[PDB]
Parts: sequence; C-alpha cells; structure tokens
Amino acid sequence: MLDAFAKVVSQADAKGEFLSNAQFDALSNMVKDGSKRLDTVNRITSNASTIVANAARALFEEQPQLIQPGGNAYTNRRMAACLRDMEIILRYVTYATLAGDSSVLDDRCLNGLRETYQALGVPGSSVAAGVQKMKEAAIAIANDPNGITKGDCSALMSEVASYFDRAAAAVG
Amino acid sequence: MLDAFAKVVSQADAKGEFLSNAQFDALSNMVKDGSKRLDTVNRITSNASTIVANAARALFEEQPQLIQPGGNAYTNRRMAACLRDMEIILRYVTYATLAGDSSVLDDRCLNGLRETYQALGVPGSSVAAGVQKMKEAAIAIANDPNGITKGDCSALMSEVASYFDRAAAAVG
Amino acid sequence: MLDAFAKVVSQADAKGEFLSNAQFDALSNMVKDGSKRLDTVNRITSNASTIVANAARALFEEQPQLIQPGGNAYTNRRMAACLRDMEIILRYVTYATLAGDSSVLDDRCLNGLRETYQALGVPGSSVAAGVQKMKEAAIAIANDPNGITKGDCSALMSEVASYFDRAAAAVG
Amino acid sequence: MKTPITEAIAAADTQGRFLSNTELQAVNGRFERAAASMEAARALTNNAQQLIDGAANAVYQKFPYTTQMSGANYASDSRGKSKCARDIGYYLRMVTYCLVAGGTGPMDEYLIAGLDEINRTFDLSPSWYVEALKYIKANHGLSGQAANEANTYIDYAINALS
Amino acid sequence: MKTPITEAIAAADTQGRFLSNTELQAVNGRFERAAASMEAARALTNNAQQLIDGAANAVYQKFPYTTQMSGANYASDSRGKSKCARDIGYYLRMVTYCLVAGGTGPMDEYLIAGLDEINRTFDLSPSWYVEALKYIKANHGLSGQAANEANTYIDYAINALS
Amino acid sequence: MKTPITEAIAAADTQGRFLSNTELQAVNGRFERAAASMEAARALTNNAQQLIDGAANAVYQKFPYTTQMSGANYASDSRGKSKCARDIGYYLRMVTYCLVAGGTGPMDEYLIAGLDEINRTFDLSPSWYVEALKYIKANHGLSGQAANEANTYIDYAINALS
Ligand SMILES: *[C@H](C)[C@H]1/C(=C/c2[nH]c(/C=C3N=C(/C=C4\NC(=O)C(CC)=C4C)C(C)=C\3CCC(=O)O)c(CCC(=O)O)c2C)NC(=O)[C@@H]1C
Ligand SMILES: *[C@H](C)[C@H]1/C(=C/c2[nH]c(/C=C3N=C(/C=C4\NC(=O)C(CC)=C4C)C(C)=C\3CCC(=O)O)c(CCC(=O)O)c2C)NC(=O)[C@@H]1C
Ligand SMILES: *[C@H](C)[C@H]1/C(=C/c2[nH]c(/C=C3N=C(/C=C4\NC(=O)C(CC)=C4C)C(C)=C\3CCC(=O)O)c(CCC(=O)O)c2C)NC(=O)[C@@H]1C
Ligand SMILES: *[C@H](C)[C@H]1/C(=C/c2[nH]c(/C=C3N=C(/C=C4\NC(=O)C(CC)=C4C)C(C)=C\3CCC(=O)O)c(CCC(=O)O)c2C)NC(=O)[C@@H]1C
Ligand SMILES: *[C@H](C)[C@H]1/C(=C/c2[nH]c(/C=C3N=C(/C=C4\NC(=O)C(CC)=C4C)C(C)=C\3CCC(=O)O)c(CCC(=O)O)c2C)NC(=O)[C@@H]1C
Ligand SMILES: *[C@H](C)[C@H]1/C(=C/c2[nH]c(/C=C3N=C(/C=C4\NC(=O)C(CC)=C4C)C(C)=C\3CCC(=O)O)c(CCC(=O)O)c2C)NC(=O)[C@@H]1C
Ligand SMILES: *[C@H](C)[C@H]1/C(=C/c2[nH]c(/C=C3N=C(/C=C4\NC(=O)C(CC)=C4C)C(C)=C\3CCC(=O)O)c(CCC(=O)O)c2C)NC(=O)[C@@H]1C
Ligand SMILES: *[C@H](C)[C@H]1/C(=C/c2[nH]c(/C=C3N=C(/C=C4\NC(=O)C(CC)=C4C)C(C)=C\3CCC(=O)O)c(CCC(=O)O)c2C)NC(=O)[C@@H]1C
Ligand SMILES: *[C@H](C)[C@H]1/C(=C/c2[nH]c(/C=C3N=C(/C=C4\NC(=O)C(CC)=C4C)C(C)=C\3CCC(=O)O)c(CCC(=O)O)c2C)NC(=O)[C@@H]1C
Repeated sequence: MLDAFAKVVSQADAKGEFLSNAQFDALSNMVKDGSKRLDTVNRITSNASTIVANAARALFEEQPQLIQPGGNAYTNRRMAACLRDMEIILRYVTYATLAGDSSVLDDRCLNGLRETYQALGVPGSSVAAGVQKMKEAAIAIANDPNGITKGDCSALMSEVASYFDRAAAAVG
Repeated sequence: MLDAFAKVVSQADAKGEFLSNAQFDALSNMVKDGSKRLDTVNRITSNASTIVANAARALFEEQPQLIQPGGNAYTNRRMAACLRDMEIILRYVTYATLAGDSSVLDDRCLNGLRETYQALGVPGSSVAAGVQKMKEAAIAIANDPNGITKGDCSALMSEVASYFDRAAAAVG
Repeated sequence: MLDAFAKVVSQADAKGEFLSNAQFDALSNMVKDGSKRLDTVNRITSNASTIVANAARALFEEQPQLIQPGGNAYTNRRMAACLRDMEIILRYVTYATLAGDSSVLDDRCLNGLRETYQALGVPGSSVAAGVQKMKEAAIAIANDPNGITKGDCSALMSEVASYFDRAAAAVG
Repeated sequence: MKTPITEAIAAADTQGRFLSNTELQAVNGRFERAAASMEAARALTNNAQQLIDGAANAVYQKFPYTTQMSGANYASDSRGKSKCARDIGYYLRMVTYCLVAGGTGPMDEYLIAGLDEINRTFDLSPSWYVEALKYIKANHGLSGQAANEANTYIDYAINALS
Repeated sequence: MKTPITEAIAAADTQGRFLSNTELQAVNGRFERAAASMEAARALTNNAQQLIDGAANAVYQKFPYTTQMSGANYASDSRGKSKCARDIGYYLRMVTYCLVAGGTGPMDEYLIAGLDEINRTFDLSPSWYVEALKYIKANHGLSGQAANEANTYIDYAINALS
Repeated sequence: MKTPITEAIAAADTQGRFLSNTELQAVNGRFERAAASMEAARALTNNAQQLIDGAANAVYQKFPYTTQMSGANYASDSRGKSKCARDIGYYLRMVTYCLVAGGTGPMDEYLIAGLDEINRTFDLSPSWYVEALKYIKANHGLSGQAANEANTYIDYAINALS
C-alpha cells in the first residue's frame, strides 16, 4: 500500500528521477494539515461504534426487507456480519485518511468485494446506502467546530468523502 | 448438510413461520419408518465389501477395456482408486438414506465429480454402470424378507434407488 | 518425471508389452554416450555462474531498456529475479540433459511460465534472447576439445540445443 | 445444522467410514425421543401468541424501566414493544425448531451465533430474555417428557444468555 | 518414476541446486550396470512365455487347491487360469521394466502401490505370487551378474509380497 | 512500501482494528521530524551532481586499482566510470527517497533487496560503495537534525554493505 509520500517516490523511481521542486512542495503541503488529519481519524475512530450502529439502524428502517425473516441481515450471525462489514469499511476509510491515499482501501477492502457480495447474495445496493449514512455521520463528527482549535478542514472533509463515495461505488 | 427434519425447519425459518399441521404430520411420518431406514443402512453397510467387489467384477466383465493394459482401471493404484470410488459413492448413498435427504450426497461427493472425471480421463459412463450394479445389489440385500419383521419398504427402496440414480446421473 | 529409459518403459506398459528388439537397442545405444553425457553436465554445471553472468551482461548490452530506471531488470530485486530465472532455466536444461528427456524441463520449469511472465510484465522475448546466449556459451564449453579423451559429441550437442530452444520457445 | 442424524453422518464422514452401529443406535435414540419432542413443539406452536404476549408482559413487570426509559434499546414506545414481542417470538420459534430437529442446531445457527455481539451492539440486556424464557417454561402447561424436552432447550437458551 | 537418474535430479531439484559430483558419480554407477541389466531383460523377455507357463504350473503344483476349489479368486476353470497367467506375466514384465530403468520405480508404480488392497479385495493369496516369483528366479538360468541384477528385483517382489 | 504511516496502518490491520493513539502519536512523530527530513532531501537533490562526482573520485582515490585493472566490473574505461557514477547516483537518490518517505522503505525495496547477490554476480566490492557513502556524509553540508536524518540513512546503507 502507498501513502502520499510513497506514491511520489514510486513514480519518481520509475523515471529515474530525484524529486522535483513542485513535488517537494506538494508533499510539504500534506505535513501542514497533518494535525488536522489526525483529529479526523481520532474523532471518526473514537465514535466508530456510534457511526456503525446508527447507520445500520437507519439502514434497516429504510430497507425493512433486510431484517425480515429471510432477509440478508436476518439471524444474528448475518446481522453481526453486516455490522462487521460496516466497521471494516469505516476502518479502511480511516486508514486511507491517515495515508492520504486510497491504495490501502482499494487493495485490502474493495478489489474483489463486488464479486464476493454477488456470490453470496449480499444486497450490494444496500451496503452502498449503508456507507452513505456512515459518511455523513463521520464527516459531521470530524468537522464539528466544538472542542478544537477552530480552523478550516474542508480539504480533508472532501478527501474523506471521496473515500466513502469510493467504497459505495465499489459495491453499489 | 440437511436431514429431512432440518430441511423443513430451514424453509420454515426463511419464511419466519412456526411449523404447520401439514409439516408436523410429514416429519412424524419419517419417524414411522425410522426403524426400517436403520435396517436399510445396516444391511447395505454390513455388505459394502460384497456389493463393491461384485459390482466391480461385473463391470470389468462387461467392459474389459478397463482391465487391459493402458485401461483406466489397470495397475493396482488405479484399481484401488476405482474400488475406492465405488465404496465412497455407496457410503454417500447410505448417509443420504439415513438422513432422508440427498443434500449430503450432492454436496460432499457428487458436486464437480464429473468435471474431475473428465479432467482425469475416468470414463464417467463406466462409473455410472458400476453405480447401477451396486443399486440392484444393495436394494436386493436391503429388501430381502429373511431375518426381519415382514412389512413394506417399497417407499424407502424407491428413495434408495433415487440416491443411486442421482450418482449415476452426476458422472455418466 | 521421466528419463529416456523410464519413458520407453512407460509407453510399453500402456501397451501391455515387453520391450521390442528396437527399444532394447535404442536404450543400450543411449548408454554408449553415457560417459560423454556426464562430461556435458559436469562442464556446463561447473561453469554455470559464468554462463549466466556473461549471458545477462550480453543481454543487457543488446537491450539497454531492461536496466534503465523503470525497465524490468532495474532495482536489485528485479535484477536478482532475472538472474535467478536464467540460472533456473540453465539448471533444468542440465537436468533434462542428464535424463535424455525434456519432461522435467517442461513439467517443473516451462509448463505455465509464459502466462506468468505475461502476468508480471516480463519481456518474454528478452528472456529468450538470454536463453539463446546461454545456449551458445553452454555448448561451446561442452564441446570444447581440451582436457578429455577426444571423440564425437555432436549428437549430445544437438540434444542440448533442443532443450535450450525448447525453453526459448516456451516464453519468447 | 447440527441434528443428531447430521452429526452421526459428520462423524462417520470425518473418519471416512460407513455408519457405525454406535451411530445407528444414537439415531434410534432420537427416534424414541421424537414423540416427546413433537408433543411439546405442537403445543408451543398452538399457544405461540399467548406465550409471547405472556412473556413480554412478565418482562415489562420484572424490569419496569424498559417501558419508562428513553432509548432505541427500550420498550417505552410502540416501536420497541413490537421489536421486543418479535424478539420473544424468535426465541420461541427457535425452541419449536430444536424440538423438531431433536437438537440445538437451529437455535445455535439462527440465533446464538452472533448473539453476544448483537446484544452488546444494540445494548439489549440478556436478562430480559432470560425472564421471557422462564415465563415460557413456567407456563407451557406440559408434563412428562414433553415438558423435559422443552425445558432442556429453553434452559439452553438461558445458559446461552448467562 | 524412480530411476536413479530422476532420483538424482529430484534430490538436486529439492535443494534448488545443480547436480553434484556425488550425483554424477551415482549415475555412472547406473550407466555401467546398464550392461548386465539390459541383457537380463532381453533373456527374460525372449523366454517370457515359457517362464510364465512354467511359473503358473509351479504355483498350481505347490497349491493344488487353487486349481480345484471354485470361486472367482481361484484357477479352477479357464478364466481363472487365464487371470493367473496374466498376473504372473505382469510380474515378469515389471522385472523387465525395472532392469531397463535401473531400479524399482516401474514395479513400485505399476504394481506395488495398491497391491495389498487388491489381494485383500479379490482374496488372492500373496503366497501364490511368491511361488511364481521363485520359479522365475530358479529358471531364468542367468549366472553371475546378469543374474545378480534380475534376482534383486525378483527378491524385491517377494519382499513386497511379505 | 515501508513508511511510518503504512507501518501504523499495517499494524492496525493485522489486529483487524482501528488505528490507536499509539499509532496516531507515531505518525505525529513523522510529521514533527518531516521538517528536518525534507530539508536534507532538498539540498542533496540540489548538490546531486557535485556529490556524485565527488563520491566517485573519493572511491578512485581509496581504490586506485579500480581505474587500472582490466575487467567489465572495474572503472578503467569510460563505460565502467559511467556505471559507477550511475550507481552512486542511485544510492544518493535512495537516500533522498528515504528522507521524503520518513524511513528506509524505498532504499529497502529498490536497492537493498537483492544487493548481496548483485554485488557477487557482478564482482562489485561493497567497500567501494561504502567509501562513496562516506564522502556523501562528509560533504552534504547539512547540520542540526537534517544532518542527522541524512546520516541515519547513509549509515543505514553503509551497514547494509558491511
Ligand atoms: C450490512 C450493511 C450488509 C450485509 C453484510 C454481510 N456480509 C456477509 C459476508 C461477508 N462479508 C465479507 C466481506 C469482507 N470480509 C473481509 O474480511 C473484508 C475485507 C477486510 C470484507 C470487506 C466476506 C468475505 C463475507 C463472507 C464471510 C463471512 O461471512 O464472514 C454476510 C453474511 C452472509 C452469509 O451467508 O453468512 C452479510 C449479512 N448484509 C446485508 O444484507 C447488509 C446490506
Ligand atoms: C478539522 C476537521 C477541525 C480542526 C482541526 C485542527 N486541529 C488543530 C491543531 C491540533 N490538532 C492536534 C491533534 C493531534 N495531534 C496529535 O499528535 C494527535 C494524536 C496523538 C492528534 C489527534 C494537535 C496536537 C494540534 C496542535 C495544538 C492545538 O491545540 O491546536 C488545528 C490548528 C492548525 C494546525 O494544523 O496546527 C486545527 C484547525 N479545527 C476545526 O475547527 C476543524 C473543524
Ligand atoms: C471405477 C469404477 C472407475 C475408475 C475410477 C477412478 N477414480 C480415480 C480417481 C479419483 N476419483 C475421485 C473421486 C472422489 N474422491 C473423493 O474424495 C470423492 C468424494 C469424497 C470422490 C467421489 C478423485 C478425487 C480422484 C482423483 C484423486 C485420487 O486418485 O485420489 C482413479 C485414479 C486416476 C489416476 O489417474 O490415478 C480411478 C482409476 N477407473 C475406472 O476405470 C473405472 C470406470
Ligand atoms: C425394510 C427394508 C424391510 C423390513 C424392515 C422392518 N424392520 C422393522 C422393525 C425393526 N427394525 C429394527 C432395527 C433397528 N433399530 C435400531 O435401533 C437399529 C440400530 C442398532 C436397527 C437396525 C427394530 C429395532 C425393529 C423393531 C423390532 C422388530 O424386530 O421388528 C419393521 C417393523 C415396523 C416398524 O416400524 O418397526 C419392518 C417392516 N421388513 C421387510 O419385510 C423389508 C424387507
Ligand atoms: C531476466 C533475463 C528477465 C527477467 C526476469 C524476472 N522474473 C521475475 C519473476 C519471476 N520469474 C519466475 C520464474 C520462475 N520461478 C520459479 O520457481 C520457476 C520454476 C522453478 C521459474 C522459471 C517467477 C515464478 C517469478 C515470480 C516470483 C518471483 O519474483 O520470485 C521477475 C520479477 C518480477 C517482479 O515484479 O518482481 C523478473 C524481473 N526480467 C527481465 O527484464 C529479464 C529479461
Ligand atoms: C564430448 C562433449 C567430449 C568428449 C567426451 C568423452 N569422454 C570420454 C570418456 C570419459 N569421460 C568420463 C566422464 C565421467 N564419468 C563419470 O563417472 C563422471 C562423473 C564423475 C564423468 C564426468 C569418463 C570417466 C571417461 C572415461 C575415461 C577417459 O578419461 O576417457 C570419451 C571417450 C569415449 C567414451 O564414450 O567413453 C569421450 C569422447 N570428448 C570429446 O572429444 C568431446 C569434445
Ligand atoms: C424485549 C425483551 C426487550 C427489547 C427488545 C428490542 N430488540 C431490538 C432489536 C434487536 N433485537 C434483535 C434480535 C434478533 N435478531 C435476529 O435476527 C435474532 C435471531 C433470529 C434475534 C434474537 C436484533 C438483531 C435487533 C437489532 C436489529 C433490528 O432492529 O431487528 C430493539 C430495538 C433496538 C434498536 O436499537 O433499534 C428492542 C427495543 N427492548 C426492551 O426494552 C424489551 C424489554
Ligand atoms: C495366479 C497366481 C493365481 C490367481 C490369480 C487371479 N487373479 C485375479 C484377478 C486379479 N489379478 C489382479 C492383478 C493385478 N492387476 C494389476 O493391474 C496388477 C499390476 C499391474 C496386478 C498384479 C487384479 C487387479 C485382479 C482383479 C481385477 C481383474 O480381474 O483384473 C483372478 C480373478 C479374481 C476375480 O474375483 O475375478 C484370479 C483367479 N488365482 C489363482 O487361483 C492362481 C493360483
Ligand atoms: C563504482 C563505485 C564502481 C564500479 C561500478 C560498476 N557497476 C556495474 C554494474 C552494476 N551496478 C549495479 C547496481 C545497481 N543496479 C540497480 O538497479 C541498483 C539499485 C537501484 C544498483 C545499486 C548493477 C545491478 C550492475 C550490473 C547490471 C548493470 O550493468 O546495470 C559495473 C559494470 C559491471 C559489468 O560486469 O558490466 C561497474 C563497472 N566499478 C568500479 O570499479 C567502481 C569503483
């Protein structure tokens, strides 16, 4: 997997090149908001139960057939699995968020997943709807003015949203 | 795998329902012939060696190309494997007989067997003939009126036939 | 895996046959070149470091793009894998040479290789250029007249050629 | 599922052998017991509704805050009371099923696997369900071996929640 | 198949290395004896019919019940006589093969793997094939080293059967 | 590739869990350090050509045979001196990379994996590259913690080559 720094290194090495001035600046830019990024992970992270439960709870009000006898979230084994998938996607988004690169979220989570959810009968449309709810909840929490040095984090919150969208799309 | 009881339970639980009158009747009927079912299993089992050996000897008489040099049952490793296949198939027929459901015969023995045979160059049709001969022998032994309380097992013998026919059909 | 002996044995067994007069001659005739066969393996083997090094050096000269940053033999990992592969092909060539039969070459080295290079992005034709250089060095060393009772090894050298070409053909 | 027949089969198939007489003995043990099992299952089924409602109420009486406290996990409103009634039915339906399979297989697969995880996540207390089960047990109105069968599965649920 | 050459290769392949002196030495050990080995095989091959017929009789003489009792596994009739000769010729073919190849692999692969399971299943007595083998030993009439070879493989069959 | 971030993530993923405060601390350590890391990377990049040239001359002084002796592995001719300058630049580029990434990962993936086999196959003395690396250490002109960041990675190469 790649973080933002490694991605620049990997393309520089393929051309035989030292880092260009721009590249050094671009990279220098990431370490700036790094403290912001750490607040985002920490906050999403320390509210991850909440965000997983409240997005599932809401998913199942909009899609009752999921928790109907016969539905794919019915039985506590499937329900724990369904909650598990949600925790996981949240997990890999927070990783991607620390890295500044969606590599880890594509390698270890998303590549393969749609095929898996079809082979299994997992309704993929609903996972996608699932992730939508996580995304709003987690950005809202991350990007909350209270109890923090105030400042602008909208680059991050846009970065975070693209990772969520990306999970949604991989299964959607 | 399923037995006859679990099959009913699982399709009840997919629909959310308690069992019905109709359903309890049916499952109570499987307990009527339980004792006979046990005899069938016991009688086929207690004659496994004979059924396999006689069937195989008959197979090689009808189809001598299996027992010539270059043939698929030639060399002792291949004859052993051939005999073993005859035994496994019988074994799986006796399990499905005790269960009252073909699920285990299909899942653990028959799924993808034909594919393995094609890839290995095992004449599927020749196996189906073997299976055919174990059927007649096993049912004769199972349904022989000596040494047992007289009674009707025609339903059970029909079932047992059906498990063999499935095996013949999945390879031949 | 078959040596030349075992290969004849194996194809007589599928025919149910004792060996014909021919077959006994062929095999006795091969055993003439026994001692030469052993000279060929000994020389090639005990020059293997050099043969690999000169061929790869000669290859990277003719095809610079392989060791340019971003090329396939660049980085020391890739360069070591590339040297390993040539050592490996030369190794299987010596194997088949001891054996009078390419089975071990085809089974353990070649069967499935093209598909692996195409999967990895290894310029298969480059590999074959490498193999061809190994070929000429290997044979020159093998047929070299110094240090040995003189005689005819022209049969062997065509066999050894065939095994090298066989390997070039599997990837190129 | 784990039923006494599929367990005999799994045990012979693990060791790659025909069914033992040990196993045949066992399955007939399940044929004997089957009569006391179907008796209980039919009765629990016919009184499902009054048993569910009965056990709900008993839980609302034992743990009165469940009807008084704020929370998506509680039964202070119509949504929660009806989640709760459903959950109790589930437990009863699972006991039904155990009786019919002659084992805990159904309850083990459909309800118990993931049970500790679900109760923590949705913040339901095992003790609510313990009480529902104790109510069902005390009020199925069965005797003899039918009682024994039903109470063995219900106690099993109760051990699962402890 | 285990010849001394494929064994040499396998050893070296398993340690990921080129063949050593130790292994080329060996193979030369094989290449020299290929001499005797091949003439033994030619001798056994030229007299195969008389050795098979002679050996089958040896067996019928040491164990006359085998030509008298009925049953599939005996030589009471023509079919059984023919199975028995066939099997004896299989044994002789295999010694031919082993000789040609410089070790037991042919015999091991084509005959010994499964041998015990076949003799149990078809109720053939290993004793019988030991007698046939000892008759081939005693009536090939090779001497010295062309014998030494042929005989080690016959004795390897006898040991397989013990 | 091993950066301090990808490590914290792989750490967390191996225990199938969210990033800890331990991990977030670690990553803050990289952020704090980045200032001293990027600084040296900038300067090394700027002075790349004089450092390389300087480094190769350091090597030719310490090891004069390398300019005199025949063989494709020495720098007696234009071709070798260019292989040598190329290689030296690779090592320095790798130091650069390391600084940027926050650890050895790039040098590990691109240069150290395979290093020992390359230097043997091509008969290149690791000594040579150690001298070049020492020259870079002595001649990069950095100070404070940037020096330190550079030296840690240069010394990391030196250890790999010893
Ligand atoms: C919840 C919102 C939805 C849901 C989910 C659901 N998923 C499964 C099964 C699996 N989930 C995965 C996915 C992953 N496993 C991993 O390790 C990774 C990468 C790290 C992921 C993302 C896999 C592999 C499985 C199969 C194995 C397993 O069950 O553990 C199920 C269970 C299906 C079953 O038949 O048991 C469920 C229920 N279900 C819904 O209906 C929601 C939309
Ligand atoms: C962004 C979504 C919101 C926001 C963020 C913000 N944070 C800071 C400053 C700090 N954040 C941290 C937090 C950490 N540093 C660590 O080492 C760790 C893990 C152990 C974390 C979680 C720290 C230490 C600081 C610095 C000191 C301080 O109290 O600020 C800022 C200030 C700018 C900066 O990047 O330094 C900002 C803007 N503030 C908002 O209002 C956004 C909604
Ligand atoms: C006998 C009447 C015929 C015959 C059979 C034959 N089969 C094989 C090899 C295999 N058969 C199986 C089948 C199974 N393996 C299992 O475990 C199960 C379910 C549990 C089944 C049904 C398999 C897997 C193989 C291949 C692997 C193995 O040998 O174990 C052979 C051997 C083929 C070989 O090349 O050695 C033979 C001979 N051959 C005949 O001529 C008859 C018509
Ligand atoms: C049907 C294929 C044939 C047949 C069978 C038949 N059997 C019985 C009765 C019994 N069979 C058993 C056997 C077992 N019970 C066990 O626990 C075990 C495992 C160790 C076995 C093998 C028993 C105990 C009985 C009852 C006592 C008795 O000896 O009768 C019946 C009677 C009906 C019933 O349901 O019991 C029948 C019809 N009869 C035939 O003619 C068929 C050839
Ligand atoms: C050298 C002339 C060329 C070259 C080679 C190259 N190969 C690989 C990777 C692999 N090559 C093999 C081949 C084998 N491995 C075996 O075990 C066997 C049979 C015993 C063979 C023949 C395989 C399987 C791999 C992949 C696994 C591994 O890397 O060890 C690479 C590496 C690819 C990478 O991205 O790391 C390379 C570079 N490349 C060239 O440019 C030359 C023309
Ligand atoms: C063929 C490419 C060249 C060649 C070969 C050649 N060799 C011999 C004779 C011998 N070579 C060996 C070799 C070995 N036997 C072993 O036991 C081993 C491994 C330990 C080896 C390497 C031996 C022992 C001899 C016999 C004694 C001797 O020194 O000659 C011959 C002679 C004819 C024959 O077939 O034996 C020949 C022709 N010589 C050439 O001119 C080719 C260039
Ligand atoms: C009843 C004694 C008390 C009560 C019940 C209550 N339960 C829920 C929610 C859930 N209950 C289950 C249970 C199961 N799911 C299954 O599939 C099975 C096995 C077949 C069982 C036993 C689950 C998984 C949930 C959550 C998912 C869903 O909504 O179905 C609620 C609502 C909780 C929420 O947070 O939305 C309630 C209220 N609560 C009380 O106070 C009663 C005393
Ligand atoms: C002769 C010494 C005595 C004898 C022999 C006898 N054999 C059979 C049947 C079989 N013989 C074999 C043997 C092999 N099959 C192989 O593939 C190999 C290795 C290449 C061997 C050695 C086998 C497998 C069988 C059974 C299958 C077949 O018919 O080919 C019979 C007939 C047994 C039957 O039940 O039909 C007989 C009679 N019997 C004597 O009494 C002789 C003294
Ligand atoms: C310089 C200190 C001394 C020197 C240099 C020299 N090097 C080579 C050839 C190679 N050098 C490398 C090194 C790398 N390849 C990589 O990909 C990396 C990491 C990214 C490194 C460090 C390699 C692989 C080779 C061999 C393959 C190639 O040619 O690229 C040579 C030529 C060797 C030859 O045999 O052709 C020379 C001369 N020699 C001296 O005398 C200097 C003191």
